[PDB]
Amino acid sequence: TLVVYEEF
Amino acid sequence: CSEVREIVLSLNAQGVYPTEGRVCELMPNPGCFRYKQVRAAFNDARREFGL
Amino acid sequence: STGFPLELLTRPATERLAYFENYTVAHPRLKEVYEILMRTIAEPAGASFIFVYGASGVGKTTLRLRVEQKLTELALPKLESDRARVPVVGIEAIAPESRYFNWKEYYTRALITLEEPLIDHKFDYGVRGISRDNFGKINVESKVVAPALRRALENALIHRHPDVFFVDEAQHFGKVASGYKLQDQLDCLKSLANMTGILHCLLGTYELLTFRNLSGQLSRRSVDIHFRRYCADSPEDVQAFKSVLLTFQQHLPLAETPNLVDHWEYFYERTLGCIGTLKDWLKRVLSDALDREATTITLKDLQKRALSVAQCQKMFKEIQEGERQLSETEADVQNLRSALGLG
Amino acid sequence: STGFPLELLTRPATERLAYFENYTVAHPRLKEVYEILMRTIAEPAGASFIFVYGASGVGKTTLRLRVEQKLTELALPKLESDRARVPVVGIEAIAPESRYFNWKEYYTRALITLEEPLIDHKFDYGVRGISRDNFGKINVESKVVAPALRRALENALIHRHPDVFFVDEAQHFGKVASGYKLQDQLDCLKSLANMTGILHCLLGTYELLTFRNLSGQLSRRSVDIHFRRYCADSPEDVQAFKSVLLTFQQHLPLAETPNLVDHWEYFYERTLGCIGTLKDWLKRVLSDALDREATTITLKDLQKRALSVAQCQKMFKEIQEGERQLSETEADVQNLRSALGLG
Ligand SMILES: Nc1ncnc2c1ncn2[C@@H]1O[C@H](COP(=O)(O)OP(=O)(O)OP(=O)(O)O)[C@@H](O)[C@H]1O
Ligand SMILES: Nc1ncnc2c1ncn2[C@@H]1O[C@H](COP(=O)(O)OP(=O)(O)OP(=O)(O)O)[C@@H](O)[C@H]1O
Ligand SMILES: [Mg+2]
Ligand SMILES: [Mg+2]
Repeated sequence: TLVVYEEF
Repeated sequence: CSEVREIVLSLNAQGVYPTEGRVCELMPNPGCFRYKQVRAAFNDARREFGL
Repeated sequence: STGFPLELLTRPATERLAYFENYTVAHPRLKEVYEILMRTIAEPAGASFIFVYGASGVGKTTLRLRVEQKLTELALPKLESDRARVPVVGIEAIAPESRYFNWKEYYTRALITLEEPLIDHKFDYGVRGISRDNFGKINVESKVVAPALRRALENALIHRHPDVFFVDEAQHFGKVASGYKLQDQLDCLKSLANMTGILHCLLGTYELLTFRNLSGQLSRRSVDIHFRRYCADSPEDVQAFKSVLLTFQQHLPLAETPNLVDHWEYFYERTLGCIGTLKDWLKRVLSDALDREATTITLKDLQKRALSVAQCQKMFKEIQEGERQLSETEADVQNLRSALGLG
Repeated sequence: STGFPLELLTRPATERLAYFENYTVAHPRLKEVYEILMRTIAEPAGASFIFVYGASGVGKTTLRLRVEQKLTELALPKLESDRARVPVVGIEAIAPESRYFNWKEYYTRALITLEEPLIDHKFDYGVRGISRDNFGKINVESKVVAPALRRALENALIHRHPDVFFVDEAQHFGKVASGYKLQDQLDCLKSLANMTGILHCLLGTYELLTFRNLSGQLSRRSVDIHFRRYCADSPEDVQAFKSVLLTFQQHLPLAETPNLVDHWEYFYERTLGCIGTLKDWLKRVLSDALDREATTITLKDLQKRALSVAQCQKMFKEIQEGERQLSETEADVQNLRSALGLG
């Protein structure tokens, strides 16, 4: 499963 | 002599070192210091404020 | 959603490029580093230095920018009432054009960047030759020798009390002559920081590792942080690289999203796991695509804008010589225990 | 009771953080060193300098603060009959930016800190170029030649006649050019102490040990005072470390009691027995816990804000060198006896 990060 | 006194006072108030040349440069007749009392007054003011 | 808004599909190339450039991602490495730096900033507890080591292009400067931005909202509500205070200040060291470092220029630049809050505020530095002209630019005479500038900077730093003094590109402090020692330069910096009571955060490449553990004082006096890259030798770093590639792919303002997950290997070849290098490569290739008017991204445009072989060779050599000195092993812990006698 | 007051539980976190910050424990080594330093300051018996060695974070600066406030408090009741005298002056030297240690800047800093309180009067050092200002701070011109500044400081020190000249971070006196023996550097202050009658108490780390015995004339008027950590070889020092750990833990503003007593070894290796390091580490952990509202302090919360093993090894090497330098055995007494001829 590939995770999706948020904006810093 | 008074005018020299306020000149050195204001010059030190702004922050510059009040020297003979700087005081002369902002006084209309910068040759009066040949008088044996005007230079004495300037030196006395400098000593009073600590030079 | 999880990517760029669809409205950006009707704009010019400049808007897409600006949106992508003003887009910063939060990988777990950056998240942990940001959290511990924020916690250290909150309460240094007698720490004079926070050295920030990391590979060139890992994200040091963006982390510093976000830190100052955060410091500016943790202060603004408390800056509505209080005044004569700045949240955070920064400066970048000047590489000297002579054989030796110019400390006088450092002091002058620090005084220039520190003291410009508002024309209304006035304060006497006690040094003859420092004033503010009619244009509101702090001017320093050419004859003010280094100790006088140091005293003026000390007074200004005490008056202003920033939460931290950021010194980026700190390795330039090492440009010294034969007899000059690095401990002397770091001791001058430590004396400044301790006398003004302002925490100093030095950021730079692994060359700044020459300023680490010099003396016992400079040593205790220090919280060393490390902005490590992602390494292919661990599954977690590889997976995080793939995930950041996926989120970049979904945040590339194009009608068709390119598949950058499968091309991670070559990616890691030219980026060394550094997210900043990856971002600059991606933004370059996006500018290329939007100039050529290409809907998606292909490998040829990736190879037309990647770094050279020798550049990556030297980068990885420096990175290896850096990480070799910033690793903790149980053998060192037991060695210290035995030397102290705790074992 | 013997711990933190319960009413601090409803207080804001800033109050608890500050309260632990200014909280002090009179651990036995600090007590003994304060006693000997006070007794040596009270009368100098011709002594020109007192060397107070120690590691980084031992508590030299807290020592100086306590001693200075004490001398001020004793001098306050008697400062009405005899004015024109300062009880104690406290300075810390500047690490030079040039190769040479700037003597003129040392003299300038000393005269300001000496004469900078009220306008009780004046002294008129009789040296031109030195004065105060409308803001009340003494300002001297860059044209005042260093012998003139020395004479002005001489007259000011003979008037003020302070009990002691505090000089923290005195190891910075060693930063001298090549071919210039540290002897003459110490004799520069020796002449000042001899023709002003003021004893100069120099603190600092073990790097000051290069100033110990240069000439017999220097060593005769000197008092050696050594701040030492808690060595792990004897169990009395281990019990002292345990007891101060209890004292520190007892006044931690925590809802539940963090049993830090069990892991005394981990505290020891990350602190090296220098109580300042433990104070800073516990303060960092307290700040993090108050941010996270933690009911107790656990092991991970202790190991995030702990010193790196490399810094610990470097400072420990410095400590071992210093303890080797400041070691006296009966054998040395026997050698002195045999050399004199008393045998
Ligand atoms: N997490 C990130 N998300 C998006 N862009 C990033 C991120 N980190 C870095 N960048 C981008 O990478 C580029 C260069 O990185 P950065 O300025 O942070 O360099 P640095 O790590 O401080 O390195 P150097 O020591 O070489 O100056 C910038 O365009 C910056 O916006
Ligand atoms: N008895 C004590 N109780 C509590 N905290 C203490 C005590 N002694 C020292 N400390 C802590 O140690 C910290 C650092 O100690 P101090 O500044 O005296 O070190 P130093 O040995 O003079 O350092 P340096 O060698 O780096 O100049 C203080 O800020 C204080 O928090
Ligand atoms: Mg940079
Ligand atoms: Mg100190």
